[PDB]
Amino acid sequence: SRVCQVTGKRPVTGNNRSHALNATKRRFLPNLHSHRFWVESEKRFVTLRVSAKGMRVIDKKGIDTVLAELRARGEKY
Amino acid sequence: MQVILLDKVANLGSLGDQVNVKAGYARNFLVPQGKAVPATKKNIEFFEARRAELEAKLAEVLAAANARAEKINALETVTIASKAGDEGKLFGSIGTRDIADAVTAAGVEVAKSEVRLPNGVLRTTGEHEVSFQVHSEVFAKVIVNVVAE
RNA sequence: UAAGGUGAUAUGAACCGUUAUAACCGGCGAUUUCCGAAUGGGGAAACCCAGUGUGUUUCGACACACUAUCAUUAACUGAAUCCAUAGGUUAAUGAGGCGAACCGGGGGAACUGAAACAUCUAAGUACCCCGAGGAAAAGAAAUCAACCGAGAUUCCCCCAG
RNA sequence: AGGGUGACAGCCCCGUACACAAAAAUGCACAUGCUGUGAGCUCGAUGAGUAGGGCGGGACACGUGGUAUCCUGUCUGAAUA
RNA sequence: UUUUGUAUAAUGGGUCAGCGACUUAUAUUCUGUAGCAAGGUUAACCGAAUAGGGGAGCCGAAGGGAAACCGAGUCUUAACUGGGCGUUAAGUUGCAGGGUAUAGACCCGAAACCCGGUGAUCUAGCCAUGGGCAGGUUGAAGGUUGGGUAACACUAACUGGAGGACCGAACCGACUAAUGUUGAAAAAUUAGCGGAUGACUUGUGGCUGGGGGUGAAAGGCCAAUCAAACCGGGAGAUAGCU
RNA sequence: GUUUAUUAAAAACACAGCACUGUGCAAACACGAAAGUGGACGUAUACGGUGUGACGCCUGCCCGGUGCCGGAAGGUUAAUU
RNA sequence: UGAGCCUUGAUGGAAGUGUGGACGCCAGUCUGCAUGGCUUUAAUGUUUGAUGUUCUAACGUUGACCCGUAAUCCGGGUUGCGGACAGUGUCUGGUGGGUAGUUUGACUGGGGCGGUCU
RNA sequence: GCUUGACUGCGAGCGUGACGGCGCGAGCAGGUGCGAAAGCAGGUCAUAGUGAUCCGGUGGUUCUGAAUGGAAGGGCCAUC
Ligand SMILES: [Mg+2]
Ligand SMILES: [Mg+2]
Ligand SMILES: [Mg+2]
Ligand SMILES: [Mg+2]
Ligand SMILES: [Mg+2]
Ligand SMILES: [Mg+2]
Ligand SMILES: [Mg+2]
Ligand SMILES: [Mg+2]
Ligand SMILES: [Mg+2]
Ligand SMILES: [Mg+2]
Ligand SMILES: [Mg+2]
Ligand SMILES: [Mg+2]
Ligand SMILES: [Mg+2]
Ligand SMILES: [Mg+2]
Ligand SMILES: [Mg+2]
Ligand SMILES: [Mg+2]
Ligand SMILES: [Mg+2]
Ligand SMILES: [Mg+2]
Ligand SMILES: [Mg+2]
Ligand SMILES: [Mg+2]
Ligand SMILES: [Mg+2]
Ligand SMILES: [Mg+2]
Ligand SMILES: [Mg+2]
Ligand SMILES: [Mg+2]
Ligand SMILES: [Mg+2]
Ligand SMILES: [Mg+2]
Repeated sequence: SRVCQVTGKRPVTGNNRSHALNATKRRFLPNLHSHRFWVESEKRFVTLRVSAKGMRVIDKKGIDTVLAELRARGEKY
Repeated sequence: MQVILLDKVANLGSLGDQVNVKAGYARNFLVPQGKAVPATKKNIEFFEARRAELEAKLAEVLAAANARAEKINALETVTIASKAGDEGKLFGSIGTRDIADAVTAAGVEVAKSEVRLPNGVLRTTGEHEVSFQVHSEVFAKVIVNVVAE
């Protein structure tokens, strides 16, 4: 499930569009990566499957806060 | 990515300065490895409140006994002296506890030789005023009265 | 409620009943095999095979009840790694499947029309997928107006082919 | 109104108009108890990887147009009455 | 019925009964008719419900100009002797009808295109595990032994028992003919025929699913069909043809 | 040997043999949006693709065209800036 | 290592016994080396891009081991090998009958070929 | 020889087309050339020498211009 654990980003659909303007179904999908984040608050490595962006979100908000959600929302981690 | 530092840390570090560091270096090494922290603003004060409650706080709490010599500005009672010799001139020296024998009942009592003037300590008249070790900065002022017996 | 009654093809038999337990109607309860979500395990549905606790003047064995999975919670346990975490057992709640349309969402055609055809259309239709209610959805302005003023959402008629 | 009864029935039967009914289980209303639950005032605070932007798409009757508005896969990224 | 034309040897119909094709909705115009008339008329909704209320609004009484704008005129042009379009005819709302527009739009009919299911009980290929091949030939390697060589070579008997080896039943195929062809049979019967220890043959079960499979490759096979299976659906696809 | 089950059994397919070509192993290749898997529990005396088609004697010239292989100058050339 | 800024030596405590580099108006004199009673020049500290080594700490491991776990999955952990490569998202140029949707006129003494089309 | 009538605005009234359209035209207004003048000239003896609509470009023009003033874009005349 190409799905960003932090941000909710899943794949989306659109068209392609030639010069001839031809519509053809396509998919956009999240730049996902799955990373080993160091918590320390847990002295452990939680490894989330993330989108660069999710990563930025973590880099901002803060890991302990992100992990806050998910748990807050039932998710594993 | 900005973040402020904890430990030294090369090409930037400074026990708490404000550096701007490449994304990865930080979320991958600087932290989750204690050596810095997201400049979360909540922090730029959290770690500036130091640069105030310190570098202007405990650098002023250094002035609580000016020159240490406060009310010793009228010379001290000459209990004994510091010695003499050579029938007129001088000859005998100050033991590793003998410039107190005179000022030997004023402030507090101690006994060590933080020698300050690495000379043969001039032998002449008697009453001099240099400084001696009173701390990491200031000094002191008193005199010396010989004994005629 | 009652003087008639034991559904029908479908008689007959043997019976029930007539002033209140015949029958008949309705409220509430009892019982409710097996299969089926099917849930002890299995399985070619309605069959096969267990385990654990129970129970028998005949306490072999054969009856009765529990034992699926998943989630939340708790208790007891408990690794690499000593603390922890993971893991494991148990217990209590809950879910699970079914089924009209209407509803919200994920995805989403082609014939066809353009008197061919690719932009365009058919259409966000058909269809598949998930979810929910009695309705759903939406909703109390970073809305419109236009220098006057309106004052959420929904629905209808005009505006206007 | 209607239906039936040996042919077409207001008065033969069942009904209809009308007026009546529940030991029970339930629905909705109110009035009350229970556990909750928070009410009013004063002083505050006022939604950031967000708005905006590049790219690619999508949605707006609007087919990138001179094209506002909205959503966002990708890269970025404010002000703070 | 179609045709320039059909007794026509061109189409359709064995016959009778029943059924079977220009419809409905909303717009829009015209005609007929009715009402009111420089006016006609209400929609939603309200309702005292076919009344009444509601005149939002629509159409009409004013055009010209792209427009600003002007206005019984106006536009053209600097302006037109002038030119064009206008001013001189009554609308409007029901009701019935004739056309059109959107809708399956008079009825029936494709070959197909798209979506979602069902199918390897026929067949193709593969996997697992099992079964089957009467009878009769040929007689490879190798081996023993004699003969033979300086020793090998070589040679004779014997022994052995290979092979997509031979002949031929079962079994598997299907080259020719005849019959049959409203069949005994939706692919056979009868006489002949190729293989028959193998790239053999066959039972049970399993796997591969539709632009997909499988194919010793014919476009072959995938349940009597296959240049794209069957079923349901889009669906009354479309049919300028009959 | 195979084949057009049902008008073609052949000179078509296949075959051992041969050649070219790709592949250093998490191979190439192939089913698959992926995970997983075949190749292969193999490893260049192997694996795939293509052609030829026992065996004998043999397989000449042509690299312009098309296809493919190699080329660290120059010209031309995308997003981006 | 291309270019900017900061600077300490160039354009804008005397005389004599002694030295590397040179547009030196063509024949100088210097720019420094020793001594002796805002614009044309060399290296530092830098700031900023390019190239190159190596590191480890993202990330890969279809090497070995530990545990969950009597397990050819998975997860965690340790170790080894790699390593900011590879790979993957977004954008972009090329290739791309592998797949797709289609087009490929009429007239015509039948059609096609030829011819013709205002 | 002198010139720019290969002029601008229009146009009674004809032709010829299903239509889109094409064609001929004296005359009026402004302005111009030639000629002493009467006068002739809105191309070429005539009849071929061509391409609708869309979209877009260029010049001109306040006609329009989504709160207002502007602007963008649209219209109109010329033209590609
Ligand atoms: Mg069971
Ligand atoms: Mg079961
Ligand atoms: Mg089509
Ligand atoms: Mg069409
Ligand atoms: Mg609700
Ligand atoms: Mg106001
Ligand atoms: Mg706010
Ligand atoms: Mg005829
Ligand atoms: Mg006749
Ligand atoms: Mg006839
Ligand atoms: Mg044989
Ligand atoms: Mg034989
Ligand atoms: Mg036979
Ligand atoms: Mg089978
Ligand atoms: Mg068949
Ligand atoms: Mg079908
Ligand atoms: Mg349809
Ligand atoms: Mg049809
Ligand atoms: Mg043969
Ligand atoms: Mg055949
Ligand atoms: Mg044959
Ligand atoms: Mg090979
Ligand atoms: Mg051949
Ligand atoms: Mg040959
Ligand atoms: Mg094609
Ligand atoms: Mg033709």
